[PDB]
This record gives sequence, C-alpha cells and structure tokens, in this order.
Amino acid sequence: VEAIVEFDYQAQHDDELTISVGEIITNIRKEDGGWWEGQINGRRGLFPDNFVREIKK
Amino acid sequence: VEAIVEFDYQAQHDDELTISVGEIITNIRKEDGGWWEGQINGRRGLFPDNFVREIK
Amino acid sequence: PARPPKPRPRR
Ligand code: NA
Ligand code: NA
Repeated sequence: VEAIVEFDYQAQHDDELTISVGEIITNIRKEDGGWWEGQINGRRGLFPDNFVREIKK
Repeated sequence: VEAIVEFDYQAQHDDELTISVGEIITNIRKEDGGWWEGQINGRRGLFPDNFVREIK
Repeated sequence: PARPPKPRPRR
C-alpha cells in the first residue's frame, strides 16, 4: 500500500511521520482511527490518513 | 444527509460549528478538503468531517 | 481554498 501526500503535517509525537505535499508513502499499514504507519524515504511513522491519497494498482 | 459526532470539536472560527460526541448533525452539505457544513440545534457551521460518522 | 484539515485525535 502506497500513498501520496496531499497536505503537509508535522509530527507531534516521536512516533509520527512528518509528511510534505507530493511525497510518496510506502510500506503503509492501514488501521481504523485516522492514523496510518508507513515510510517516506527517510523515517517511518504514524501519519494522518485524511492528509494523503491512496495510490491505485 | 445527517451524521453523529465521534470526536469533540471546539469551533475556532466565527463560521465554524462546535460539535460534541453523540450529537446529530443534519442538513450536512459536503465539500472536499476535510470540512463539512451541517447543523445541530439551531446552530450551523463548518466542522471537520473525519470527526463525525455519516449515518446510514 | 478550504482551510487546513484536522487530524483525528490520538486515542
Ligand atoms: Na485519505
Ligand atoms: Na467522516
């Protein structure tokens, strides 16, 4: 599962992933609650799902 | 189109709707971006859609 | 131009 960042978001906890508009997020593990875990080149972490769009195929 | 509040939200703007868990939001009109316009009581305003569940 | 979206609370 991959996704691309639609809105910027700054981590607020050491377990969160700071994402920026455009980046592709990989190794994405879903889960209800509004937060997903995945990696963007650098770090891995929990990022807010409503700020990114899931890629197809 | 109605929904029920899942998380609490304190409207941080004159045009925002303050919502509380359990409340029924109605006359909701959607719009991309993370904010919906709906109504509770006699109050209407904008609130984050991921903060409520749309009733089936 | 919608305002910035809000993340769902960490619960
Ligand atoms: Na999303
Ligand atoms: Na929702």
